[PDB]
Amino acid sequence: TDTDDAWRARIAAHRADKDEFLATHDQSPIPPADRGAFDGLRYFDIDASFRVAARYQPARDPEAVELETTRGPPAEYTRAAVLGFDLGDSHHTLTAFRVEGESSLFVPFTDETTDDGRTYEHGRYLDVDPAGGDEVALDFNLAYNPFCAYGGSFSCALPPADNHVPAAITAGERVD
Amino acid sequence: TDDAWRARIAAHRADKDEFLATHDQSPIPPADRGAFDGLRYFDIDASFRVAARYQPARDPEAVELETTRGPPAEYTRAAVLGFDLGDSHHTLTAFRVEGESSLFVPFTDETTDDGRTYEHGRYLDVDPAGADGGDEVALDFNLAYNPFCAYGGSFSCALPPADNHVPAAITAGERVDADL
Ligand code: EMC
Ligand code: EMC
Ligand code: NA
Ligand code: NA
Repeated sequence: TDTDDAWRARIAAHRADKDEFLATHDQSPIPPADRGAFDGLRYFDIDASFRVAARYQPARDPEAVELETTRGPPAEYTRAAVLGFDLGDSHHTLTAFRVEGESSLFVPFTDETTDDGRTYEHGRYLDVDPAGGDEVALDFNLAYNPFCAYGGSFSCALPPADNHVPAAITAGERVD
Repeated sequence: TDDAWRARIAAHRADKDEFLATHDQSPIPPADRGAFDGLRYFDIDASFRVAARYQPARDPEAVELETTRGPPAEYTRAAVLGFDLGDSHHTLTAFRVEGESSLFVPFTDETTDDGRTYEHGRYLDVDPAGADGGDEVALDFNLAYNPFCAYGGSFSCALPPADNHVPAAITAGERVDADL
C-alpha cells in the first residue's frame, strides 16, 4: 500500500512536529536559554537508499548487558537481536537492544559521518519495531540524536564499538 | 633570582616533553608519540607570577565538577584565591583533592575564548601549606598546564567551574596550536 509520497510525508510530518516540541514545549530537551534562538533540527535530505530491509536474528538466550552513558552509571539493556543488512555493496550487522517497558528495539550506532563530524560525535539512535524473526525495516532517515546533543545535561546511552557501521550514513539527523 | 626560577621552569618543561615523548604511561596516544614534537608554551613572563591572597573556606564543602566523560568529579571547596592581573582584581576557587597535598585550581581565561590555549581550560596546582587567611600564596600561571584530554586520549578530566573564568588574556604557561 505505502506510496513513496506517503512515506516522505510521514517523515516530513515527524521532523516538523519534533521541531515544534523542541522549540516550544516545557519538557523540550533544548535548554530554555537556547529555545528562543532554536531554528529546527538539521537533517540530511530523505534518501531511499538508506531505507533498507534488515534480516532479524534474535538472541538465542537474551542477555543482560550494559552500555556506558555520557554522565552516569552504565545503563542496563537486554541484547535482543542482530540486525543484518546491506548498504550499497557492503553487508553490515548491528546489535539491537530491548529496553524495559518500551516495545521498540533500541539501536544506537555510529558511522563514518560520526567520524568526519557531519553527525553527532557520540553517535545516533534508531528505533526498530521487532513485531513480530524474519525481516524488519531499517530506515536510517529516522536516525535521531541523543538528548545530550542539545546542550542540556542528560546522561545518554553510548553505542557499543561493535555498532559502528563502516559507511557514510547520509540520512537522518545531522549537526550543522 | 628570576634565573633559578626560569631555569627550574625550563627544566620542568623539558623533562615533561621527555616523559610524554618516550614513556609508556604518556598521555600522548601511542599512535602519535613518534610524531610528537613537544608541548607548546608562552614564554616565561614574571608578570604572570602573582601573589595571591589565600581565603580558606570556613566550612569546606563537598562539591562536584563536570568532567569531559563519565560522572561528575568530587572535590572539596577549600579556598578562594584573590589576586591582581594586572590592573584588575580576580578570584579563583581552589579545590582539595583526596590524597594530593596541592590544591587543584582549574580555570579558563580569554586565551580559552580566543583559541590560543586549550578549549576546556587549564589547570594550576597551588601549594596551600601552611597559609592562613589572608596569607599570600604564589599563583604562577607560567605553570598552567593542560588536562590529559588535550592530547587526544579519551580521558575523564574535570572541567573548570564557571566562576573560575579569569576575564583576561593569560599569556603564560601551556598553549595549543589551533591549526592542528
Ligand atoms: C537520549 C536519551 Hg538521554
Ligand atoms: C588531567 C586529568 Hg584526566
Ligand atoms: Na534522544
Ligand atoms: Na593534566
